[PDB]
Amino acid sequence: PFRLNGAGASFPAMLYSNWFTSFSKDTGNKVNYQAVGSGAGVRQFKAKTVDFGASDGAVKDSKQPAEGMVHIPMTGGAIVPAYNNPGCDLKMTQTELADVFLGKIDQWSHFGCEGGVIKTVHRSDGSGTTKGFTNSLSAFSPEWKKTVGTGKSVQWPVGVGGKGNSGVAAGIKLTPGSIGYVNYGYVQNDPALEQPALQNKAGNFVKASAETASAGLGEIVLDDQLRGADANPAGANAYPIVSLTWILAYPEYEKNEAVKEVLRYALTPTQQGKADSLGYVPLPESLRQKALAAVESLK
Repeated sequence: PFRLNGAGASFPAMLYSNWFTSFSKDTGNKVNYQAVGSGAGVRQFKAKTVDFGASDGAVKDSKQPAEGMVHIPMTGGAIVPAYNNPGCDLKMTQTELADVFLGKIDQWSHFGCEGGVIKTVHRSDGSGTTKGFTNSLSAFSPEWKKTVGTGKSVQWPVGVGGKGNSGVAAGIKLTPGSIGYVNYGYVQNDPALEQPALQNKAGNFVKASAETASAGLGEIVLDDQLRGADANPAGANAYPIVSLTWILAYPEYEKNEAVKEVLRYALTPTQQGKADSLGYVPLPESLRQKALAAVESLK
C-alpha cells in the first residue's frame, strides 16, 4: 500500500476528503490532503513538497514551473454569498452584492430585513474561491473592478478575515447578521446558513442548485490544457458565480502511478456522482473523458 500527500484548494476539500477516505476503505492506500488554499497549493506544487497540488484558479503558462504542469479538472461548483440572518429571505442584484462588499450597503433594512448592520466575512489566505468571487464582483460592478479587482488575494474595503472556506463559514455562523462567500456545500448541508436569490446576467434571481450551477458551468470554454473560467455566465437559469477546480500533477514523477490510481478512482461515475450531495457539479461526460486522458498522459 502507498501513501500520497496533496495540498491546496479548500473549495473541493469536502469532496476530495470523501474520495480519499473511500479510496482508503477500498484499497488500503492512504491519500492525505491539506486544505491550505490554492495560493499555498500552487506554492507547494512549485516547491515539490507534495505529490500533487490543487487550485481553483488555473495557472497561466508564464507561472508554470519549467518542469511543466498538468491540470486535471475534478469537479465544479457554485460559490455562494452565504449568510446568517434567520428570517431574512435575501434577494440581491449584482450591483447590490458588490455594494455590500464595497461597504456601500451596510444595513439589512436595505433588503427589507431585520438584523441591523451587515457584517462581511472574507478570506485571509490566498484563495481560488476569492479569485472566483472577485472575478464575478469585477464583472458585476465597474466600481469593484476599478477599486478592488480580482485575484487570489485582494484589498477588502470592509470585513473580517477567515482562514479557508471552513474559517469563512465558521465566521459567518459565529456572527449574527453576517455574509461571506463559500463553496455551496457549506450552505446546502448546514441548516444555519442560507444563500440569496442572486441576479444572473440574464436578469433572473437564482439560487445555487444542480440545475443552476451546471447551467453556469456549462458556459465555460476550456483551452487545450483544460483551463477556463466565466465570471458571469449567460443563460436564463445560470448561477452567476461558478468555478471549476483542478488537481495539479507533475508531467513526470516517480510516484505518478499511485497518483494515477487515485485520480482514476475519483473520476469514476460512482465517485463523481457524490458531487451534488456535497454541493458540487460532477464533470460532464465529455470533460470527464478529457480529464481521464490527462491522467493517462502522466509518466
